[PDB]
Amino acid sequence: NITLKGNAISTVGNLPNIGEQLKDFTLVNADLSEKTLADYKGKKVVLNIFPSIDTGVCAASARKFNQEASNLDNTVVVNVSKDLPFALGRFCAAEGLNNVDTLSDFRGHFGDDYGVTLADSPLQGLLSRAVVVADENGNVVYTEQVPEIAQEPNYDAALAALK
Amino acid sequence: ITLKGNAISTVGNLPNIGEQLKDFTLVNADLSEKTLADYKGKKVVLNIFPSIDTGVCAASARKFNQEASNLDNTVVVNVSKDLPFALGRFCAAEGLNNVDTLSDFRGHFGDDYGVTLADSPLQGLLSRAVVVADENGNVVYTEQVPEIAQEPNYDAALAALK
Amino acid sequence: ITLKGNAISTVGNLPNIGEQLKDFTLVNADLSEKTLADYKGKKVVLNIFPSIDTGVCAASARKFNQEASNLDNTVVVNVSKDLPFALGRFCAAEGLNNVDTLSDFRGHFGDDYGVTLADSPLQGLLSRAVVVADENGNVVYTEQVPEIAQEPNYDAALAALK
Amino acid sequence: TLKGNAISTVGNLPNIGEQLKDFTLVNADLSEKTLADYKGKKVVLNIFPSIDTGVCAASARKFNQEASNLDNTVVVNVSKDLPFALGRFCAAEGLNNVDTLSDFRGHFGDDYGVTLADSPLQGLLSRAVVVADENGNVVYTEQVPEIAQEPNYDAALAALK
Repeated sequence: NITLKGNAISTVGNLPNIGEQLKDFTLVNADLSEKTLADYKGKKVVLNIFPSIDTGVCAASARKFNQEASNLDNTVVVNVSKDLPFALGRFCAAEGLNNVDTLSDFRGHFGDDYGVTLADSPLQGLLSRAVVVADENGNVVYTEQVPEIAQEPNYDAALAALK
Repeated sequence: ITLKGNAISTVGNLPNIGEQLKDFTLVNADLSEKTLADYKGKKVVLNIFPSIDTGVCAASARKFNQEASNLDNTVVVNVSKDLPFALGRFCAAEGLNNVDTLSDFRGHFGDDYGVTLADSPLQGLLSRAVVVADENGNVVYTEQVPEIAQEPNYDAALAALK
Repeated sequence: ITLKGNAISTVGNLPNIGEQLKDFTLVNADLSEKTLADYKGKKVVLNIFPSIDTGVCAASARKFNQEASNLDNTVVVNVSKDLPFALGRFCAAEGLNNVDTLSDFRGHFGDDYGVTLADSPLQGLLSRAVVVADENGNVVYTEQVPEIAQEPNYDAALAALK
Repeated sequence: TLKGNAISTVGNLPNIGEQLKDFTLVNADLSEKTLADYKGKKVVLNIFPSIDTGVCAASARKFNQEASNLDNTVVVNVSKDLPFALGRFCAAEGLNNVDTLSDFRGHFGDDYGVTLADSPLQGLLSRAVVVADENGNVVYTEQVPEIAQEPNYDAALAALK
């Protein structure tokens, strides 16, 4: 059950469960190049799923997690949104950080295949706020569907699953 | 049509002269929605972009919006696949009245108007095109910009409003 | 001063009110050079940017550049580390006279004015700062924007020009 | 030469047989890339006065398509352009295995002896191509005689082969 500012929102589909294998995808980078699930083969992955990364309001917690998670051995943080590739560079949480990709699902099926596209509310069609963590093999270890789209994810619990 | 010299193709065709404008629902930057009904009885210019978040001073586009807005009962509407969160970076509508910049990120404007790109690295974005309609709503003039990078023939479009 | 909230520091210190402006050599968009001599006897506004190539409409700067140039014997000079090849993308000075956009990519204006950033991912770029001087060349008013993202106090800076 | 008149560079380009010197360049997202990021990969150093020209040449587009397709090969564009303008390199349109980096605060241009010493382009990198093998030894270099002219992309490509 997702909500927006208290009011009820729903997502098309369902988020992956712990133990399920990560679903394939094709996302677009800021230079219009494509990234695929194969690009992360054998590496521990954090899917950082946003309604938008073009809001301009970063956060000490949001930045601190992306820095810490990248520091982890053989780990990558992957930001997904419906934002066009022309705005992916505006994600401040990846400023100066390595091992952090910011990718666009503007023409993909990530939101569909992962059950995160929002179904109603003025944010309909955007992704919901969610975090999916997978291991080196690719099976989901931890998930969170943030109950309130405005609130930040439990970055500490997400980090702990990686640890 | 071509993109940076190589040939690109669009899903569909632009509307024909004499045909009525197809309905749509586009989203404003403040997450408000606009519909074809919002422009009933007004001459409409549809300015269709691959992106309005390119970062290039739209000097020619700003000159058109200033002249077109000065015209009686005329509206300029910018349509692109950019999220409503990026519409504010379109400067050509800065300080100009009767000019909307709207998002088709969750609509079917691009398909309904036959402008969505079918191949090339810009696949899924709208192609560069211009549609001018009369007050009744019948399409008067169209332009499918041959080179997606190139700017529209804003002078010919302005003439249709006249 | 802060950069996106975190603390950043600049190599040096801004000039004080009453001091003479230090000389410089900046490059225009067409690869020509401009010097402090180019503004002798004219009231000068130094608008110092980390970048003018960010893609933002800079509504406030356009209102300042329009008003300041309307003033008699006054020039606005935008300085940044952007190469001369990108200066054309600063839209707020488009079509305005007596407003220059210059590059310090091979000078030490940033050093001589104490605005170059020493750390942070923006290290090597200029900080957000404003220096206003009179016709004789002595600084009358300055502003070091505490947060690089925020817009300068264009109203207080303009007052010094008057 | 530049527009017929003679131009000079601060330093000298690396010689064939020499190892690639380290560097620290900036990506468009303000991230840093180093020579270590390309260890064991075939490297083409594509050195520009500016990539903010807005009109990518036919020969240049063909090279990036062919070179990037090559197995264990990377094309690296280095220029003095600020990272905010690196995105204006059109020749890398949609392509993988092509990086565009900035030397606006590094010493790539100095350490590689390509920074221009005079002419209106003073301070910018010269037009040059440096190709090295997987171990890092320079196999091919070119100092483009006219900064406006395009490099001999075929001779560079042959060194990769």
